[PDB]
Amino acid sequence: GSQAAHMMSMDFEDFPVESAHRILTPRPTVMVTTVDEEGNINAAPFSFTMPVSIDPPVVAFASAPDHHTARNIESTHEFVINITPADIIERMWVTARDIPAGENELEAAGLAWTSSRRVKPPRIVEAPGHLECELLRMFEVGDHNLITGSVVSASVRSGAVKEGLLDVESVKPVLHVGGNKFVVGDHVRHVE
Amino acid sequence: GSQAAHMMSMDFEDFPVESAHRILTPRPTVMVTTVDEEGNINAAPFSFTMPVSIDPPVVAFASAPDHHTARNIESTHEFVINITPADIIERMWVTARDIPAGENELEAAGLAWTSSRRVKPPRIVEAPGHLECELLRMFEVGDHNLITGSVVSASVRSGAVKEGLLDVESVKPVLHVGGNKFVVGDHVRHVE
Ligand SMILES: Cc1cc2nc3c(=O)[nH]c(=O)nc-3n(C[C@H](O)[C@H](O)[C@H](O)COP(=O)(O)O)c2cc1C
Ligand SMILES: Cc1cc2nc3c(=O)[nH]c(=O)nc-3n(C[C@H](O)[C@H](O)[C@H](O)COP(=O)(O)O)c2cc1C
Ligand code: NI
Ligand code: NI
Ligand code: NI
Ligand code: NI
Repeated sequence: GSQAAHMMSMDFEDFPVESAHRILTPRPTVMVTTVDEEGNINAAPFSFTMPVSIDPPVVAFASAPDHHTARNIESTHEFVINITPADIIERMWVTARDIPAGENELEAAGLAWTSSRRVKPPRIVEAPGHLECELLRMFEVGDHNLITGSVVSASVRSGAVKEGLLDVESVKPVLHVGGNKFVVGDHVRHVE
Repeated sequence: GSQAAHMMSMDFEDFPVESAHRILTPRPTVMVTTVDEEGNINAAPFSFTMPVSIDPPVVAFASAPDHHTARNIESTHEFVINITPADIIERMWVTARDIPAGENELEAAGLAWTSSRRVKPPRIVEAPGHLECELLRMFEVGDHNLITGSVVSASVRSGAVKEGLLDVESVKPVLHVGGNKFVVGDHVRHVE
């Protein structure tokens, strides 16, 4: 092997495969909003998320199949991904509490919501960026449901975009490390 | 609507749906290694990635179908996800150059690799965390291929784990904002 490879031959440790998600971090933490058939708003944070296709715009996120978010999407086929700025990190955290079905956790979080342009579920006012999505497919994978969706509409808060990109320095997106540990992503470093 | 919703009724702007991935940021940037049938090592960075299932461990990442990474997985059905620490950000960036097929971009990047425990493709020495994966499914989605994989093995560098989580403070994982802009995720903030 290469000399570098040779001297590190002992620097590695086996790590539990069921803790794999803890190595693939930090991850963007988003609040996903949905509605049930009665129109009740539901909101919850998710950190297993990622874009999939640029054009057509298709995004994805993984949810436990039992979550209100999972079940609402299965029945109303829509959801809005809301970016989480650090200024409301404690509030998004509250939206994770196990609030009764049909109840809007945005209320208990002291967050506000406004209508979306193309879908039923709302956009969170405090969120600087929103991705209005239409269900594509809900593939079941292990203990989660891989949910992909077509982005039919996108909106941003004034000043949240810098040169076409999310103005992280301003927005300071919340990233999940694991448990109650997070990373505020306001550290811009260009490669050039 | 709520008073908060009312005063923000004009604070939002429509945003191109084909720029949706730019709102869902910053994202973990990983170098995925694979091999072709001849055993040639290939390495490339990806920022559309996310865990999917915790147990069984299933991870995912999106790649252009034409990439060497996509084609290698299709033929050898394996790949290793390698976390990118900020100390080699310029080097991982080089692995993105359009190096000829069959050529190992790790070499041109001045990076080293060592054998994996369960799969053919290698683990990058400079990477503090590795996820050895076996292809699960390569669902085509728009202009990308959603690739999921079973994590058959995981390994970390000594000191890269703090209380079961990726020691971001030490590792300083590289997060992609878009283009050549990144975020070093070494800003731990607990919610409590
Ligand atoms: C930062 C953070 C990230 C989370 N990410 C996920 C995730 O990716 N997938 C998931 O299934 N649950 C995730 N959760 C847990 C859910 O938010 C939680 O189970 C919530 O009660 C679900 O609400 P619902 O039943 O109204 O959908 C996360 C929680 C927090 C605090
Ligand atoms: C920070 C960063 C993130 C990237 N993320 C992705 C991604 O998620 N999906 C993708 O298809 N290409 C992505 N790319 C581009 C590929 O790395 C690039 O096309 C590379 O040449 C692919 O190599 P391959 O053909 O050897 O697989 C990214 C590049 C950089 C610098
Ligand atoms: Ni709920
Ligand atoms: Ni429908
Ligand atoms: Ni290549
Ligand atoms: Ni095979």
